[PDB]
Amino acid sequence: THTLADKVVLIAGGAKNLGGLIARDLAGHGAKAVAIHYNSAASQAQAEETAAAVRAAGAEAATFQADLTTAAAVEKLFDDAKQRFGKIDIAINTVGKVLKKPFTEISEAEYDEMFAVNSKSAFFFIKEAGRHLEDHGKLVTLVTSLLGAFTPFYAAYEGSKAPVEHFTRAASKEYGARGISVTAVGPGPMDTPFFYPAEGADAVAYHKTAAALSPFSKTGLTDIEDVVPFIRHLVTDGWWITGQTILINGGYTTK
Amino acid sequence: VATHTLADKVVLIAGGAKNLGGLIARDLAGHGAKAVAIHYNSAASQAQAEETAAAVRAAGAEAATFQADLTTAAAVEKLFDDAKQRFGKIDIAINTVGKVLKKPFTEISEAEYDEMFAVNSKSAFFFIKEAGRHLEDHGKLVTLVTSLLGAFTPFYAAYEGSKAPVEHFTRAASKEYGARGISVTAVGPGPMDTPFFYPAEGADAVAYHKTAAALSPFSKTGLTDIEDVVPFIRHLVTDGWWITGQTILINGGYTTK
Ligand SMILES: NC(=O)c1ccc[n+]([C@@H]2O[C@H](COP(=O)([O-])OP(=O)(O)OC[C@H]3O[C@@H](n4cnc5c(N)ncnc54)[C@H](OP(=O)(O)O)[C@@H]3O)[C@@H](O)[C@H]2O)c1
Ligand SMILES: NC(=O)c1ccc[n+]([C@@H]2O[C@H](COP(=O)([O-])OP(=O)(O)OC[C@H]3O[C@@H](n4cnc5c(N)ncnc54)[C@H](OP(=O)(O)O)[C@@H]3O)[C@@H](O)[C@H]2O)c1
Repeated sequence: THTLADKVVLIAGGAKNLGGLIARDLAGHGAKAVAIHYNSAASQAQAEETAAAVRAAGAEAATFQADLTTAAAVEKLFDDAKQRFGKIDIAINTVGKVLKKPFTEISEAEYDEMFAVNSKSAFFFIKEAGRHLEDHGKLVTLVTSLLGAFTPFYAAYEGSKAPVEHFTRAASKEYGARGISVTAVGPGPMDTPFFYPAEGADAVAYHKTAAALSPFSKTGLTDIEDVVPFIRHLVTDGWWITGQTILINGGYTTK
Repeated sequence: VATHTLADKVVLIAGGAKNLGGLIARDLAGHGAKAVAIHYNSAASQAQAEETAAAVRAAGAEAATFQADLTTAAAVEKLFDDAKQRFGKIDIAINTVGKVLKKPFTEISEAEYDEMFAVNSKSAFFFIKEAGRHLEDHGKLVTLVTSLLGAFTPFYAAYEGSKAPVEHFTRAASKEYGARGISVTAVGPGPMDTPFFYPAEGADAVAYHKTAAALSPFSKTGLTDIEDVVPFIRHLVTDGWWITGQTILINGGYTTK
C-alpha cells in the first residue's frame, strides 16, 4: 500500500524546523506514529510540542534524544523507536550542520564535526534503516542544493553532504530487493534558523534573489512548507523514485 | 607570467613510491621536473620509495622520501613543511592516497567507516588545504578519485562515498585558489591493474571489470593501465592548466558523467 495508514515514521532532527513540520504533516495526512529524534537539550521543548501536535493530528508520538555521530547511538535510536512502536516503515534523516569559511582557514575540529554530522550520521542512519525497516519501507536523507553549485567557501559543507548522494545510490540497489525506496532531497537555502548564522548580509541578499521563483516564496528563500509535500510524496505514491538525489529549490541550482 | 613546462618545478606526491604515484614520479622527473618529494605510508613501501628516488635522480631531478600516516591534520601539515624545508618551494602537489572497501552496507563496521573516511576524505581535505597554504603561484593540485563516482551500483558505499567529497573540495578550491593562478583537478581512473584493486574484488567481479570498458580489448588486462593515466596527469600539470574545478574520468569507456 502507498498511503500513510498504519505507517510508523522515524525522523532524525524531527523536533523543529524542517523535521518538525514533516512530523506534523505526516501525522495530519494519516500516519500511525512518529518517533521524534532530537539532539541538543535546547531542542527538547520543541520536541515535546511537536509530539503534542502529532497527537492532536491523530497519531501516536514519542521523543528520543541522541547525538548521532557515533554508530552505536544510531543503532540505539532505531532499536528504541522500534521497541516503542513495534516497527519502522519510513525513516527520514534531517540531521546536518553548516560551515562557510575559506578552505585555508578550516580547522581539524571543524572538519571532524562537519563530517561526523553530515556524512557519518547519515551513513549509519542508512545502515540501520537497512537493518530495521519493514519491507516496502522508505529512506530519505536531506542534502543541499549546493551539490549543484560551483562556488567558494562551502568545501566542508558541500563536501560532507556529497557522500549521501552516493550512499543513496548504493542503498537503493542493495535495499530494493526488499521493496525499500531510498532518496536524497536537496533544498535551496531555507528560511530557518539553520541558514542565517553562516551568511552575511550580501550573501543573504544574493540567496534571496538567486532562485527563479524567489519572488513567490515568503522571503525569497526556500520555505519548509514547500519541501514537506515532496517528502510526503516520496514516502507515499512516489515510491518508484529511488536512487536519486533531487533538488527542490525554486530554480537555484540544477544537475 | 607562468611557464607551462616542468622546468624548475618541485613536485610533491602523496603515495609517490609505487604503483600510480611511483610512475608519476618517474614520468615527471623524466619530463624535466626539478625535484620530487616522494611520500609513502607503510614500512613495506620504504624500499620502493628509495628505488623511486634513485630513478628520479637518474632522470635528472633531485629526490627525497618522506614517511607519514596522513589521516591527521598535523601529519599533512608536517609533510608539506618537510618537503618545503628540503626543496624550498612546492609547485605541483599530487595526492594518490586512498583505500578501497567493497561490502554490503549492513556489514560495514564503525572502524571500517572511520578508516575509509580518514584516508579517502580527511587526508584529501587537508592535502588540498595545505596545498592552498604552500603552493607557489601558478601551481597545480591534483587528487585521485574513482570512476565509481559515475556508477549506480551496490557494495561501494564506503569507497564511492568517501571519494565523493574530493569532487566538491576540488570545486571550492578551484574557485578560491584561482586568484593565485593555481589549477585544481580530480582524476578518476577505471579499475586499474595494480595490487590496490584485486584484494577487494571477487573473481567474478574481476572478470566483469576486465570487460566493462568499451576499450577493454586494447589495454593489457582489460582494466585501466597506470601507463595510460600518467600522461593525462602530466598534461593537467603542464599545458592543460586551463582545466580547473573539474573531476574527470579516465577509464576506457567504463562510466561517464
Ligand atoms: N536551512 C537551510 O538553509 C538548509 C538548506 C539546504 C539543506 N538543508 C539541510 O536540511 C536539514 C534540516 O535543516 P533545518 O533548516 O531543518 O535546520 P535544523 O533544525 O538545525 O537541522 C539540523 C538538525 O541536525 C541536528 N544535529 C546536529 N548535530 C547533531 C548531532 N551530533 N547528532 C544528532 N543530530 C544533530 C540538529 O539538532 P540540534 O539543533 O538540537 O543540535 C537539528 O535537529 C539539514 O540536514 C540541513 O543540512 C538546510
Ligand atoms: N587501483 C585501482 O583499481 C584504482 C581505481 C580507481 C582509483 N584508484 C585510486 O588511485 C589511487 C592510487 O591507487 P594505486 O592503484 O596506485 O594503489 P596504491 O599504491 O595502493 O595507492 C594508495 C596509496 O595510499 C596510501 N595510504 C593508505 N593509507 C594511508 C595513510 N593512512 N596515510 C597515508 N597514505 C596512505 C598507500 O600507502 P601504503 O600502501 O604504503 O600504506 C598507497 O601509497 C588511490 O587513491 C585509489 O583510490 C585506484
